[PDB]
Amino acid sequence: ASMTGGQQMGTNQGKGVVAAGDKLALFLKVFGGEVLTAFARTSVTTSRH
Amino acid sequence: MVRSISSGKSAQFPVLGRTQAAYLAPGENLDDKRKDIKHTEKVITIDGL
Amino acid sequence: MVRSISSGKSAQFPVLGRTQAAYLAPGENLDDKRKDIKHTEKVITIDGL
Repeated sequence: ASMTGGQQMGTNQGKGVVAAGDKLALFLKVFGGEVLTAFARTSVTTSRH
Repeated sequence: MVRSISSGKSAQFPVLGRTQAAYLAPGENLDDKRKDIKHTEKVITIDGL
Repeated sequence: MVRSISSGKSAQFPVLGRTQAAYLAPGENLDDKRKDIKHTEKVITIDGL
């Protein structure tokens, strides 16, 4: 069937908080380290003339 | 391009805008005419089981 | 694909199925979600002679 009393480590389940959507909210979002440059943009000429 | 994380539920990467130069009149303010890079980020969510 | 057989009148080859995946929502029973891999036989009968 289905299981109850799950002990969800997520979900606010705090005093009087509205019946919360997201069973998974209350988890921090960490950052990867993959900052993106938007490319070198090169050039041209510069010792052509 | 694969990258793997530990712990947290959501992984976010920041991106940057890149700028555009300008001329400066003699005896004139530079700080008066300047635009920031207005860099914004984007995020991918871990999914489920 | 010819192979040789002895004695018996007919010969059957078993044919396996192919699996599909899914999500296990948090706190969901695995059993009800399970669907079987069906495999079905297929028989070559000799005609002689």
